[PDB]
Amino acid sequence: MEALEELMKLLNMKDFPYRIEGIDISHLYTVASLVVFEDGFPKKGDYRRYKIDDYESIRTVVKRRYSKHPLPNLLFVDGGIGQVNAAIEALKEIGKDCPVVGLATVVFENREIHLPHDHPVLRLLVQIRDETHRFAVSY
Repeated sequence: MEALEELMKLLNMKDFPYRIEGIDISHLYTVASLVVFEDGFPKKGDYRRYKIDDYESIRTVVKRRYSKHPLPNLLFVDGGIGQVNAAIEALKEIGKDCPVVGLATVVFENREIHLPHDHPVLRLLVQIRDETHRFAVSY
């Protein structure tokens, strides 16, 4: 089986995670770095950095971006529950619905899901996090 299908099932997603966006907030101005995976592959032409209090930063970027662009099927936030929940609140505040996941163990729906190290979904989420971080650290 494919990791994307397994991710869909783990998170009980309504939609297949065809487009995943990943966001990291870093401090050196605050910069939000955003990566894009399409069908599991990075799409570097679609990467973004926003120049702009990590919760306020996430809120601003989420609202700036999704007032101009379609939601992904899944948003990954390189952070734990506080950042994940900041993104969820920001989306709700503008009347938009998209699942948000992070890593604390997966952070999802105000809960944590511990996965075995080699679980394919954990491995995929780590890959997304690592690409998010690679892009951020490069600025």
